[PDB]
Amino acid sequence: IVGGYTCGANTVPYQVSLNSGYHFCGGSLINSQWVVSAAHCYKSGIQVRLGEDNINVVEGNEQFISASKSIVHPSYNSNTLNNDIMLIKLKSAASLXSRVASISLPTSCASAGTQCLISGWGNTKSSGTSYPDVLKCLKAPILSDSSCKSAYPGQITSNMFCAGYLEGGKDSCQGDSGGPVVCSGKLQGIVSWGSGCAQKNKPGVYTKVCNYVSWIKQTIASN
Amino acid sequence: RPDFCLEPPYTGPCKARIIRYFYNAKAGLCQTFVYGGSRAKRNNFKSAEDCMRTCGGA
Ligand SMILES: [Ca+2]
Ligand SMILES: [Ca+2]
Ligand code: NA
Repeated sequence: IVGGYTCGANTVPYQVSLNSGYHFCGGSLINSQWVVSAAHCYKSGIQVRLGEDNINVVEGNEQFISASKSIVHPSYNSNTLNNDIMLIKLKSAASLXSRVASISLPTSCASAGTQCLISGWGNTKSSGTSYPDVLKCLKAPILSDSSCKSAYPGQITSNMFCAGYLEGGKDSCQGDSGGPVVCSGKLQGIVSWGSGCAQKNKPGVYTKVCNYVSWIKQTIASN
Repeated sequence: RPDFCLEPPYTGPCKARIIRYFYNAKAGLCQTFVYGGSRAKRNNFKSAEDCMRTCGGA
């Protein structure tokens, strides 16, 4: 997260870290046994880390649970990045309390201008490299489909949306993928891609979760 | 034809922080870099062994 702030220990209880020997992506806990992340975050031997703040130190509220299943959307396209969503089942049910909690799925899509909370352990620099120990947070608004398409000509599908600030300086970045974009208590987005990070006229692009609610519910229930 | 082993490492547009290997021609060795998760170019390997087998001596 570039241009954000320190969330505070366990203030984003649904935020999880995907670990494959090191942190490589984020994710969102939607129930005691399931996590939503990005399709491009599919990796072998995933271990989901819940209740995390400092990703490099054992603080006492962590729950490390291996992924028992990783279902990438059947229509995911690695070239266009369309349908960039993946569901991860936890090998054992996570112990839910205040520090580890699920985030509700949306009942409807969020409108342009809606303020949301984006979080993750990704790069905090637009130019250069600096990865945080603790979870970072960023308040950013949903941008119009028109502005999103203008920013990324011929790249925005109906399953993507832009969020951030056109002047640059505030955005999600490498290491944040798969993480949450929560608006009014609902998971509206999944950190997906963009042209660099926090660059002027290049807001972050996110998977539109509101288009997959029925698929998520049915897929979870059939696995 | 252009040697893909001589192309600079490509992170891509996706925002994951996946550690991959690329052949650094200037240094003459396979080095690590951050891959974003999709749209990988060919000078991108999952292990140092794969990188050396494919690009060693380039
Ligand atoms: Ca920790
Ligand atoms: Ca290296
Ligand atoms: Na802490």
